[PDB]
Amino acid sequence: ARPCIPKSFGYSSVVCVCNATYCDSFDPPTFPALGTFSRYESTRSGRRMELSMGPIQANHTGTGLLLTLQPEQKFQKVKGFGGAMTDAAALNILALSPPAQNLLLKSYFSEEGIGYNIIRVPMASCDFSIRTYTYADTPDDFQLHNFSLPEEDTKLKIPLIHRALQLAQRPVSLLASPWTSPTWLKTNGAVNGKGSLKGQPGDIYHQTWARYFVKFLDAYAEHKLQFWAVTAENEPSAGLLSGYPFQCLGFTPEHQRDFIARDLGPTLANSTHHNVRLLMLDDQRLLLPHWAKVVLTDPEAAKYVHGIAVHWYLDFLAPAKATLGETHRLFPNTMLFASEACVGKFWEQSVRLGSWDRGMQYSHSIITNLLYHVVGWTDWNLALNPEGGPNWVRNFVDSPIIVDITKDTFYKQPMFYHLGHFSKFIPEGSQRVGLVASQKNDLDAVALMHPDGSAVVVVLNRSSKDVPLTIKDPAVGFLETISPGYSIHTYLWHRQ
Amino acid sequence: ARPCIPKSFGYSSVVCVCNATYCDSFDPPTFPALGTFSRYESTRSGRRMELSMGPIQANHTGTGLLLTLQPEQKFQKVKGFGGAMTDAAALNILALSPPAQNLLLKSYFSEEGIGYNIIRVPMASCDFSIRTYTYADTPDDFQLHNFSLPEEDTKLKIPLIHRALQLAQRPVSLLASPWTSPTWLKTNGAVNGKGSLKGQPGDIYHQTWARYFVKFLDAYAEHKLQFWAVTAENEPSAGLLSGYPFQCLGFTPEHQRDFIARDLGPTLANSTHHNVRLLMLDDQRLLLPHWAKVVLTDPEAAKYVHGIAVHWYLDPAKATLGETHRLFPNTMLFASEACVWEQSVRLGSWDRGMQYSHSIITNLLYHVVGWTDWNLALNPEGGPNWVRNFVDSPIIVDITKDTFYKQPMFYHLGHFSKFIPEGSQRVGLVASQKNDLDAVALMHPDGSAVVVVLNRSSKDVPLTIKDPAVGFLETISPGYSIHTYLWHRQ
Ligand SMILES: *[C@@H]1O[C@H](CO)[C@@H](O[C@@H]2O[C@H](CO)[C@@H](O)[C@H](O)[C@H]2NC(C)=O)[C@H](O)[C@H]1NC(C)=O
Ligand SMILES: *[C@@H]1O[C@H](CO)[C@@H](O[C@@H]2O[C@H](CO)[C@@H](O)[C@H](O)[C@H]2NC(C)=O)[C@H](O)[C@H]1NC(C)=O
Ligand SMILES: *[C@@H]1O[C@H](CO)[C@@H](O)[C@H](O)[C@H]1NC(C)=O
Repeated sequence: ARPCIPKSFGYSSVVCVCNATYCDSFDPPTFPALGTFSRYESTRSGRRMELSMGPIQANHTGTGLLLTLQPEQKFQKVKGFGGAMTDAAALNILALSPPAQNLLLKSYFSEEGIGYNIIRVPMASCDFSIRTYTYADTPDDFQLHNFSLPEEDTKLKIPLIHRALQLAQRPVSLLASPWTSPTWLKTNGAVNGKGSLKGQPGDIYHQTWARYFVKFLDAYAEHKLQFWAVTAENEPSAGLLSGYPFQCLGFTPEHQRDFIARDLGPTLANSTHHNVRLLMLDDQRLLLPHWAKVVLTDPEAAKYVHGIAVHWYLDFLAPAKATLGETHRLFPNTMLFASEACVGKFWEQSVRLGSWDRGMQYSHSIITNLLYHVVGWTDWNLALNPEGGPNWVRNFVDSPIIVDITKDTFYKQPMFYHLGHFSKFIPEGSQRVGLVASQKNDLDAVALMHPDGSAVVVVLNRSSKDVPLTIKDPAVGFLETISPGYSIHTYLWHRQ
Repeated sequence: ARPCIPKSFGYSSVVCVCNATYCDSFDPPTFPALGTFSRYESTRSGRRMELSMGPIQANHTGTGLLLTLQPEQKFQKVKGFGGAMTDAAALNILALSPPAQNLLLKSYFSEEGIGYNIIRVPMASCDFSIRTYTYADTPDDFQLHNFSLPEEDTKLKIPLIHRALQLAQRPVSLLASPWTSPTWLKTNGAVNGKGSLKGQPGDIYHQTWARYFVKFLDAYAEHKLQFWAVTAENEPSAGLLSGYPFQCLGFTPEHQRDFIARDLGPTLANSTHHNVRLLMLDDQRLLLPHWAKVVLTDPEAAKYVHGIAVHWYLDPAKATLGETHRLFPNTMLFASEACVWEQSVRLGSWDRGMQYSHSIITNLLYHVVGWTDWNLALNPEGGPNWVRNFVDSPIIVDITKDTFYKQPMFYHLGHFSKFIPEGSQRVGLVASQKNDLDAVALMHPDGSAVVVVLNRSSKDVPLTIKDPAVGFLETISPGYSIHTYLWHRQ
């Protein structure tokens, strides 16, 4: 294990500096006897996933907030955590020298880093691309004889995905999402703007677009990569907006329903890739529950939909209970998955190196999602440059890893450690369980049980004040602790 | 009546061009004869509040969309419509030659224009200012002995407000809102950024800030202007945000509750300005209903609060506005600020016009009694604005050409403001089938009917409106149109 080398860039906290020969890392996981807990702590003052152990005791000395584990109250099982292998992320990673590349990929994907087990893969170009291609730009090729993967896939994304999977001990799930079709399949003949598929569900355009998903899965399978899931379209609502500035494809909820029922579901079902799951929406949660009602009340569509993918950036427009909570209530057997998280307030830089606030927004998001049935998370770009790019629209935003190619250096932002407090300690198949607060409080907290029955609890303090805290496990006893101002803690313990 | 002079700037629709000697206007208002209806139409294709009249028919057959009036299903009474006399708006208006100024003010405030009866007045500087003053910038002036109105009030805002009221036949209501206090009343000692009043409600900082409201009202009254209402603060949630880029003053809901209960309510009530109403929140409706519950469940605060002011951000009404009305049905909701990748000003944008009328209809369907635009006029950059926070406005002034452009937004607003007088009551309007149209119905004080219909689709929609007192209005909603229908009921 090597500790964080901190650097300040004038924001509220530090980044951790990594280069070709040095990156902060953990020892292999090692858990103590019954009656002992492990605690990982990150603070604005600069602690970075620092490990301590202490006792779980029969006597309760705390007189403040008590959080009681309720392991018999069982909620959703976790699919996992990860991020997006965009053209931009791949270009940034591959501009580092190979030993620095390896330390960046280990940070995300190794047991000595934060244990990502999901990668989101754009199907061809998006805003985080240096140009505007699809896999079939040759027109009137309805059988897609001329479908092919460019350099962005075969040189940048695919090789990095292989390397991520080699580093990971956990099985990694790949999730694919398209931004645009070939422009010759669109009403507007453009990669962006207001435009849908030509014609109507079932026709040659819709069948060709469904066939494009299979050709994509075929091409990645030729490179020994298989997908867990695909989404029906990235942000289908974007392609209904006049002037939408980057790659999109517009679907009303009704057009998505009929595309899935008539074309995408049947085409995937008749392929060698019939085991690949299909997620719907892949868009802002303010569109719920309406979008879920329109698609999932049609059995011919609902039979092909595994889950509902949500994006975070317009979360402040619509509360979790009215969107995620009501959707679960109406469709309790259709999982919710967060497929795109994003941060970067119109008066701030795209990238703020060492922003504690942006880190707290990530952990607060993850806890709210877990409290409203969400089973997984994919962050957006795995890495960007210090401008938040490259992006062909200049739609610059923040990322948990910032690469400075000119110094063969990468910086791990507070966002990286806020994500890791979840991703490292919540493996696939973990189940959220009850955690009861004894009184009103300012903390964000969530409890889960590992597949082996061991406990994990995350506690976020977004306040400036230290909060004395007891955690009770009815089977073990009392963990007496403190949640410092501007801190995040992950607690782990055996229950027998 | 003079028709629109259209000009394209290459976007979806046209502006109407006005100058020192020409501006589009209406003939004095008339009412359609009993048994007939009036229709005013604006289209993307270029029609601007064009008047036609049709017969009300005794019978109707067919499968087509029917909207039925429910005159006995009564909802909110309307306070009115208008916009904001910012420093930026007044500076732009007064840079035109005097005759062009008069045609601009007539466009908004005349019965021959669109009949505005609201003006929102910033208390000192905001982002739509060219500098960052307050009325009391002398440090630690707790007695406000150096309170004074600068030239932005005495030379720009106040003279234009007097001229607006002179042109309006309808009584105009003035609404006042502060962005920042003096910096010496603030924890951060700056006009912008994260910062709230120093100390605690009841103390000398909070009493001084409340007496600043009375000094403002006193100074405007010395200029023979009286206010209908003040808000407790513009966007109090903004001053809770680090780096907030322009004038702000942070309040949590609890701080707003306690400032109103301890300081602003009693101070206003003990003044010669006790008839002035107080609106709370003056912020994004996503803060409802929580903010309303915090303030209005305290009787010590509730007894001072007439209304809840909401801001729109145009670019879920039931859960915010609807739930608030349900909890607090005797506390009016009022939309006090609305504005619209793309460039700040898009001359001739039909899309931005449709955002305005869609907003007003959604608001009217959820208990809102009034709708206040932001800047009455900006320049073609969307300024001036000291932080470059440029936005669009229904009227764009081209000082170099002594010209102003009436945007589609102006006509989308006018389809409501011109035809919905103060005291109009929203009534029920039921669709016979699901449809892409936005519609709302109201009754004028005098009993007559008004219906606005907006079509945000490309498809013409045949439709009938049924009023059981008179019969059937057979009409069409063309794609990318807005219509206002008027008829007498007896
Ligand atoms: C990569 O980062 C590491 C750690 O910051 C740097 O290693 C340090 O090098 C200095 C001076 O060159 C030594 O005296 C320190 O003891 C080193 N720390 C450790 C733990 O080794 C290394 O210099 C960096 N590489 C480059 C090219 O700057
Ligand atoms: C103010 O605008 C009006 C209306 O466009 C201009 O008056 C028109 O001028 C044109 C071109 O000279 C004539 O052909 C029209 O017949 C005029 N219409 C009317 C009703 O007069 C006027 O020239 C503009 N003033 C300035 C200073 O540009
Ligand atoms: C404050 O008021 C005093 C007394 O009326 C006056 O002499 C002085 O000029 C004022 N200060 C400012 C900055 O206007």
